[PDB]
Amino acid sequence: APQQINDIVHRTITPLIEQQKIPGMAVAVIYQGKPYYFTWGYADIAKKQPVTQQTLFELGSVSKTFTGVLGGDAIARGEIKLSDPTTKYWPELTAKQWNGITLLHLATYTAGGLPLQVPDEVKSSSDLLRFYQNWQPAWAPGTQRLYANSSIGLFGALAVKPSGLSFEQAMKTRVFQPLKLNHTWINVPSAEEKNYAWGYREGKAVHVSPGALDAEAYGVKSTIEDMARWVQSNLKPLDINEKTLQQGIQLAQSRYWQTGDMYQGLGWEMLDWPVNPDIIINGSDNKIALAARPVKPITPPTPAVRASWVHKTGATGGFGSYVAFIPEKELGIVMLANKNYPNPARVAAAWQILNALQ
Ligand SMILES: *C(=O)N1C[C@H](NOS(=O)(=O)O)CC[C@H]1C(N)=O
Repeated sequence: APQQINDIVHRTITPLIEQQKIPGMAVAVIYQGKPYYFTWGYADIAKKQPVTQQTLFELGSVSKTFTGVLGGDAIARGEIKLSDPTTKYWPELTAKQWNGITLLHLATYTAGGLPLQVPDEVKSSSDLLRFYQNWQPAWAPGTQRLYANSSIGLFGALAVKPSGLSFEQAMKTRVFQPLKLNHTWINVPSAEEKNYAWGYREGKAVHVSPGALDAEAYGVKSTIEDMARWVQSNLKPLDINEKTLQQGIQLAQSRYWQTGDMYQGLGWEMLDWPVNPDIIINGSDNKIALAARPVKPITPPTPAVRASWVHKTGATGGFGSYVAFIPEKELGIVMLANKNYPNPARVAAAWQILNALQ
């Protein structure tokens, strides 16, 4: 790595790890299109297993970027349209509040108040039907953004229905395999458990529990190498040979709604670059990021803007992840940690690194 990259990374990440008491961490900087890797600490504290470039971290809600791109690929294949009604893909969803709720609304958290989580009690498709049939919206569709695993989770499950594939099989065949993400998993194979870091919550080793729509909203595990490749693919989709996947990557960075200075993509969120760092840092705090916010539609959606800060946070009980990139600058960062530490500290560190390298 160029000394300027080593310098800024060690100057930024070393005190972050000390301040947040992070047990293990992996970072990739993508600089002029090439990846540079850094690792610290332990994937398993008690067993003294170091983090390596093959360590699997739980991505939590960063998984939604894969879901958004898979949905964009289905659009590009002609299999779905974002204007399609939800009920086109789930005709059993008959309750009257679903009239007018489209795939766009599900994908972008604008259906009208779908809740942050699918309830833990919901486990089968019959439970899931009852949940969505009994849900009562707080707002008309397309008026308020309320970040929700139950919203984009349902989008992902329905987006793959025309293909005839399960969500997991669609993701493997249409996204992971073409991009050579050979160590990215919705379900970690038995033979890969030795590479799966433990997460740490209040000092206790933990892994994410199964839940309905987990794969779609928060369930992917990946290595720092595969995540660097994922950033490269989203930075420069023109190098992707599979045309519908290239197009799906582009569509996930289209701007569908604006609230404040942020724009909602498919999974990804975007702001115009240069950003105000306080806006992205403070906006990442759960107090703002999980709050309902009024949206303005963008009709037609703005095609992906190269001079954007494109990013996504994610957490599980034991992990904290962050990805951010600037297509115009060919510049990106992935930060994976096996402790869920506050979002603003992730965003502040990422901006400090990328701003120094721009
Ligand atoms: C994703 O990691 N999740 C859903 C939601 N994401 O917001 S975050 O990206 O600002 O963390 C809350 C955290 C997490 C979850 N517990 O489901």
